[PDB]
Amino acid sequence: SMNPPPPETSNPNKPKRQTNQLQYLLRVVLKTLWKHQFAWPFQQPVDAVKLNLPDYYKIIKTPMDMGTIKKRLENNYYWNAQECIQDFNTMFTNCYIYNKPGDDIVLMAEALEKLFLQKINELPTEE
Ligand SMILES: Cc1sc2c(c1C)C(c1ccc(Cl)cc1)=N[C@@H](CC(=O)Nc1nncs1)c1nnc(C)n1-2
Repeated sequence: SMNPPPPETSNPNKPKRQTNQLQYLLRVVLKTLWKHQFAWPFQQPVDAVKLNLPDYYKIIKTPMDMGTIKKRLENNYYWNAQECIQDFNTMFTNCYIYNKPGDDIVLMAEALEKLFLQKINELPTEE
């Protein structure tokens, strides 16, 4: 069994910038989700080998996790807030695609997603 390489977190070929919105995504959004009691499954890529999930990376072809997002934000990898919001949405959606309704991990994702929605609702206007 083998895991894929993780999503990239650095690429000199990719345009990037700092924006006040991206700063909020790190300081408010990421930080709020990261400290949550239910964050831990999402703090790093799914280890399909150790979890014995050999079909995971057949079903989930665009993996994403908050460890990757955190590094992307700390590295200023993004051009805009939408790119980062899309990564969060991919992460939640992947969990719902792979798992069953009412599974613990789905309840965890829902708790994080509720906070994510609350925080992104107050994403500042771009400066
Ligand atoms: C470190 C990680 S990452 C992760 C998980 C763990 C431990 C777990 C998980 C399970 C319960 C709780 Cl309380 C918390 C987490 N769920 C897997 C799916 C899975 O294991 N399905 C199975 N089907 N029967 C046998 S195991 C999963 N799906 N997305 C993510 C992200 N995970």
